Amino acid sequence: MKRQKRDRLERAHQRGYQAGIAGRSKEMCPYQTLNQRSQWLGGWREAMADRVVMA
Amino acid sequence: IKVRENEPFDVALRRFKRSCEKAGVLAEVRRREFYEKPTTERKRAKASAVKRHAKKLARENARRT
Amino acid sequence: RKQVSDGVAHIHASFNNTIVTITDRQGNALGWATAGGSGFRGSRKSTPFAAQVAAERCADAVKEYGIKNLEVMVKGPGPGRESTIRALNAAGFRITNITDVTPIPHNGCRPPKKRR
Amino acid sequence: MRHYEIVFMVHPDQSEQVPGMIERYTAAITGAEGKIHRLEDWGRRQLAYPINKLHKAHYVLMNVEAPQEVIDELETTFRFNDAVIRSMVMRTKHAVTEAS
Amino acid sequence: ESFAQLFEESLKEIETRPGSIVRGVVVAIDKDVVLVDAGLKSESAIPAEQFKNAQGELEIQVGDEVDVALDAVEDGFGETLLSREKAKRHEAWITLEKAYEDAETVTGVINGKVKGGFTVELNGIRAFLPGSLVDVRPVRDTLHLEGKELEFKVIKLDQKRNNVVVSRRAVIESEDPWVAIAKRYPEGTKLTGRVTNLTDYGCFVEIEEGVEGLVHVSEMDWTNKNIHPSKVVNVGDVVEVMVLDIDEERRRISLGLKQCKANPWQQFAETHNKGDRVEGKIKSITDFGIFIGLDGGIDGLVHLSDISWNVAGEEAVREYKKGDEIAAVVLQVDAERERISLGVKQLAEDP
Amino acid sequence: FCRFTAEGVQEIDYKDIATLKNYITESGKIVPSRITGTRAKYQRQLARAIKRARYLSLLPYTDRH
RNA sequence: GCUUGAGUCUCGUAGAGGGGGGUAGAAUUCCAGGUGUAGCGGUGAAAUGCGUAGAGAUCUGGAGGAAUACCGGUGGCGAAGGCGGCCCCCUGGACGAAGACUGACGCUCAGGUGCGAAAGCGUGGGGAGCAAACAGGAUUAGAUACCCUGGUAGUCCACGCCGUAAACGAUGUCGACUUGGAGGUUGUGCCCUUGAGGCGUGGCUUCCGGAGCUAACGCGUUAAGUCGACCGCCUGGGGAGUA
Repeated sequence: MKRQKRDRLERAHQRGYQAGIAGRSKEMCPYQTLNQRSQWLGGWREAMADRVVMA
Repeated sequence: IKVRENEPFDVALRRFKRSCEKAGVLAEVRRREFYEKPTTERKRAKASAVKRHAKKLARENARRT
Repeated sequence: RKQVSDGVAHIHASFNNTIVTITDRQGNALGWATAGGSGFRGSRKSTPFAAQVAAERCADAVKEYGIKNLEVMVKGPGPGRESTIRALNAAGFRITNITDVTPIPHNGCRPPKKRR
Repeated sequence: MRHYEIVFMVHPDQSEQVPGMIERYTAAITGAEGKIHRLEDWGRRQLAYPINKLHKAHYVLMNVEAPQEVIDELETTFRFNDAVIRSMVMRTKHAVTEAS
Repeated sequence: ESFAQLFEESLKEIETRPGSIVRGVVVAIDKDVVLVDAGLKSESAIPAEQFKNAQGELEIQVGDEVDVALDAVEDGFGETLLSREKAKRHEAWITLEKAYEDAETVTGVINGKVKGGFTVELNGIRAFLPGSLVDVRPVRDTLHLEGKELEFKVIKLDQKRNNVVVSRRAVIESEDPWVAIAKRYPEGTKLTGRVTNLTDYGCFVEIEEGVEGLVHVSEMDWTNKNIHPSKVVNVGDVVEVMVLDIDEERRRISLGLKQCKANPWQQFAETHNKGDRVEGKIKSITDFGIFIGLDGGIDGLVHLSDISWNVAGEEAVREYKKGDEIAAVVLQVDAERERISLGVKQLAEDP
Repeated sequence: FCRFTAEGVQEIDYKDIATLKNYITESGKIVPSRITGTRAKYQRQLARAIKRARYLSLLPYTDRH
């Protein structure tokens, strides 16, 4: 029973990456703080390219 | 599309303009005549455009952060 | 075998397969290799890696024509289409220019209805 | 009367008959009480895309004022000629001067 | 009566829209907010950074008067655009006097060309000019004592977009943006541009006479994704930017900003990358195959588990070094592409 | 943005390809009025001029001819 | 009698409004030829299918049909249905500025007449692509289905018929009056067009909201607010828009 994994910083990354790949071209389900919204959108734009490379 | 230039070249410019207009019109035209839902999808797209613009505009008050 | 100098590398890059046809300037083929014939089968054809192995297995078996430099035409909105030209920068060729010959009709014939 | 803005392109290696062609065509218009307002020949220039496996056509701009039956007979004579590739007749309303 | 009507047209007569009439008296100072009252609706929330002069500290106490600017009214609550731009008009007037004077004499000191014209700075502000303007002839101020004192003799100004190249040393010697968009083009012409609004993907620096630039989020710094541009640069500030791309159709000049501390990273690869220089560096997070010392200005991932001692595989760096400690580590490799320096720790005295 | 046809007193002729090539892209496609910022009337006159110049081969349809 | 309602005339203005004719480019398919050889195609995976009789790819030429990328705009025009390449011919309507003219010539309208998406029917052509029916392969416990491979009517044109649609704004037409804001489009007037400028003025249109209304949702000067004229329609659900 221990402490949270990668304290929302690069978990905010992979939430934006999974949400980037599975459609959701909103870019309008992020966090609201800056240090987590910045890389929710960072994972989103890193997921658009990984959508172009596949189907 | 058409990229030819001097020795640093060949990838970024091309995947940019290629990727945008190519993947747009081919991913559109690849099936589905539809005849009816470009009307619905443009109507929903542009109603979502004005709802996003006014929604962010009146959402520019405060957020208690 | 003909001792050609330059060639034109057509890359058909559909969804389910990539085939790579290296021809000459004239437009008649010298050698081709596909993403299906490189051991990858079915769904595995539809990857960029099978396109890369296809561009390798074309870029040799066009060695006997002695091509130093080639253009690259790419047709098709597929999952290859960029790994297969990284695999032609890396295969020992000089890329003259890269074009796009993806056929965009000024809408003519009717597409199929396919999905539900 | 009606105004027209005829631009017709000419097959290139038959372009020495063009000063004859202009004289026959504006002679045909002038033989029916019609004015003329422009004569601008642009010479042999480069086609943007090959028309019948062929580049570099010779363009003639006329921009005449003439009646309808004369302009119709004129357009049929642009049809039934292998020297003329892509004629064009255009709108009415107050014919004009130097363009390029 | 008509006292008030006359009073109104009087007060119309004794104010104007731009930052022209030096009228706002500074009626409260608190770091970091100045505030005036130039006879408008409310009181400006002024930054402190429109009012400190050339070395960082404030210059104006209570009662002091600078005009601000106008033509923008009510964003919810408040009044102005900043008085610092005010200042720009004054600079323009002096430049006009020189052009008007036939010449303008001040001091111009121009060390180098970001984009082909030495940079000249007048008083607080620094401006960029085209390459010829810095020197009258082919003299070149690179051999001159650094940041030398002359004046500026004007060579060239662009009259719409504000770029002015001025004449150092040699005292004796005396529709519209988009057709010819080839001036700042050619690959990397550096520009000095004020940022306007940072749209959480971008920063929107745009200065050169009615254009739009982005510098979006990917460059901006030497970290990619976690950056959030509001933290990293500014709001309303003139910066280092150059074109990197101009698209003729679609009208999107895509500028950049990483063309800076990129050089620092290169120096780190070199400076200490000459051979096998030793470095005193602090580890930050040990990730089971290394220790990740990251001292020396953003140089990223470093020492691997393979050296660490004179035993190879069994070591598990958390057991052997520390958390957050400055160590011996020397360079052993800088890879120019793919941004991997690979330091080591086995270079010590045990065998 | 600005409408250059509104800055003039023009009514768009199809023969000044020096101006019309500022409004085709390098793939032959007509550029939108949200990009160029022309007025809608001169946008319609612009589109008819582009298509007419394409018919007289003063402009290309695509870049694959 | 009168001119405000209505209508006519002189200038323009924009528009996928309609009918007929012609023409252009890209693409799909096929045919002939060249190079070349082991796969292609397809899926969530597969197989049916096509290919050593030379396919798929690539190039040259030709034929034929259909639709008109970009512009494309909660843009435009039309009574509604609806109408998108470009050009010509014939033709309807709307709008505005300044005047002149007629003098209530107006509104609505049961019956009637006309127009009326798609499917379909008849006659004659045409047939690229797509695609009911149909065949086959899958999937499934079954699969007369969704998925795949093919594929005929039909989709197209000319002339007739049918006369229905979630024919929808689920809102009959005409007229008057009643706080605002942000836009789009289209004219026009004045002034410093001296600068994409400022102040008004008409038409059509999109959204948000005020009072008021409504069972609420919501409507809100283009009303579902306040009224007037005329018409159509409703009277529990099923049986039944059936006999």
